[PDB]
Amino acid sequence: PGSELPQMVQQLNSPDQQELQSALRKLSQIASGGNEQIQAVIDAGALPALVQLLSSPNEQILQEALWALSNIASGGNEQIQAVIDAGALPALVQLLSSPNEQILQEALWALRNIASGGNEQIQAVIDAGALPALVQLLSSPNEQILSSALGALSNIASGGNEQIQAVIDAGALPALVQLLSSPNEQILQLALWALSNIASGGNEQIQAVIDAGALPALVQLLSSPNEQILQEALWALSNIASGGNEQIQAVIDAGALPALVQLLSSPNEQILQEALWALSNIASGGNEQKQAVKEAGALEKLEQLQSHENEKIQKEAQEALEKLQSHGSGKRKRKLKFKR
Ligand SMILES: [Ca+2]
Ligand SMILES: [Ca+2]
Ligand SMILES: [Ca+2]
Ligand SMILES: [Ca+2]
Ligand SMILES: [Ca+2]
Repeated sequence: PGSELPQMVQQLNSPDQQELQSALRKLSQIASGGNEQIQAVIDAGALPALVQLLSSPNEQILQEALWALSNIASGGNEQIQAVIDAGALPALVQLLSSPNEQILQEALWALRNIASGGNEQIQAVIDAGALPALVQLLSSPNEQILSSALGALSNIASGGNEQIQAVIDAGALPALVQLLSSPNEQILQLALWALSNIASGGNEQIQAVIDAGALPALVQLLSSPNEQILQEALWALSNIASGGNEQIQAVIDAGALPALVQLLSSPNEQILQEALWALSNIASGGNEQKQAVKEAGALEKLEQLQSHENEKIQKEAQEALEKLQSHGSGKRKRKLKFKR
């Protein structure tokens, strides 16, 4: 009976801690549902009270506000834009500097989900000062905060070239290249995601990733028996080889051609399409690189794979062959967004 929004919004400004946190619980429970419901909460006028509560000295109300914020930030991009217009980002960064691992993880969740929107929202997060905090958290021994910070960095690097350049300027690349040799498959996946999205930028970013010393690690992982890590390494290598002739030549110098030509004969359709993408991006430049691909034994396997029964693999093999003959690129970005 009755609507729960007016009472919740009014209690958000109440001085009593128990009833105010009860209102916060109601807001979390309401925003955990349909985007129409999240929008109804926003229209109720809760966001200003929540953004002010995010700066509270009480840890309970701070964690509850983080809860509500995540639930709200699991919706449409207009709702995330409303959250940003409320001025909640600096609060999240300061919370990023908090010794409570639970509040820290929740703030990382909120930032990562916020950074899955338009480039303007990524730029707003950057202006809030998140990047240095995330690059510093990249050294944390806590696999949970590390994984969340990697996700956030990947999402920020999934934007325009200027955002990728900001991520690089923060000094993240060496940490990610270090993580490339991690025995933790789960953190490795996110490291490869972040690097792939970084290398989806301009030629300068791809050359920067190359200078960080990543190519040998990826060329070595190309022979991994873990199909997921293999697909991730293929994504990263394709994004690296989507650049200029110098970058493609650096890729070839790392010894990728034999592994790719061998993968051309795999029965896994996902790996087949990914290797075709990689070789297509490779055969998208200098005649030197095309000749290296030819002498690596690719033409024979492509001519054979033009007979594969699957139609997309056939068409993509024909595209790669045409690129290999006729004289001289695709990039892929990925965002992580999670609800709750
Ligand atoms: Ca602690
Ligand atoms: Ca640990
Ligand atoms: Ca392991
Ligand atoms: Ca396997
Ligand atoms: Ca198969």
